Amino acid sequence: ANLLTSLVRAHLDSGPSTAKLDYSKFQELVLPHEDAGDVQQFYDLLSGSLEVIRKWAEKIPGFAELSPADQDLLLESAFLELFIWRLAYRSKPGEGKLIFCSGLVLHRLQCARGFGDWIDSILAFSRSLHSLLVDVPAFACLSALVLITDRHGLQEPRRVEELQNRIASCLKEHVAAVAASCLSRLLGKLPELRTLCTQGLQRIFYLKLEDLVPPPPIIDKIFMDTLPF
Repeated sequence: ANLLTSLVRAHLDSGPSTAKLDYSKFQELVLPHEDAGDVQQFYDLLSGSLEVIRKWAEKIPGFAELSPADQDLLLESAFLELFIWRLAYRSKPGEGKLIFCSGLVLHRLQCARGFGDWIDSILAFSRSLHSLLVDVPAFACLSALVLITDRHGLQEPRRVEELQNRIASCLKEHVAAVAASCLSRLLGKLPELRTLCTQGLQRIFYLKLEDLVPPPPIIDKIFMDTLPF
C-alpha cells in the first residue's frame, strides 16, 4: 500500500520517460552486413544498467536494512535477470524494438550481433510478457521479487525471505484489489526469467572465450561470482 507506492515510484524513477526516448541511432531497415564494436556495444548496454538498478534497489523499503554483503550478493545474482526483465517490459517486441534504460532505441538487428541468439529469446520472452498485460504496480512488485530472493551465501537468508514475503503479499493484495490464476501466471514469469538468463551467462562465456574485447571488470565479476563451480 505505502509499500506498493514506494515500489511503483522506485520503478518509474528508474527508467526513461516517453519524451526522453532517443531515436537518433534507430534504423527501421537494417542493411545486410561479430566484430569488436558489436562486442563493445553488448557490454556497454549491460553496463548502462548497473547504476540504475543499484539505485532502484536502494529505494525498495527494507532493502537497505539487509546486510551490505547480502545487498551486494542479491544485486550481483539478480543483475542479468533484472536487466532482461526491465528490458522485456520496456521494449516493443511487436516492432522488434529494444528500449534501454537510457532511452536509447535500437532495432533487433542493430544488437543481435553483440547479443547473439539470446536477443531472439529475449524478444520471445518480451512478447509473452506483453500478452499478460502486467500493470505497473504488479511489475514493480515482481521486479522486487526477482531481486529479493534466496541465493546461496546469504548471511541473513530468513530476513531476505521475510522481505520477500512482504513484497509477495503486497502483490497478492494488489492483484485481488484490481480484479490466484492471475497471481500464478505473474509469478510463473520469474523461473522463466532465470532460465532465460542462463543464455546470458552462456553468451558471456562465449565472448570471454573469443576475447575480441574483454568484459568490463564489474560485468566480469558478476559473471565469475555467479558461476556456482
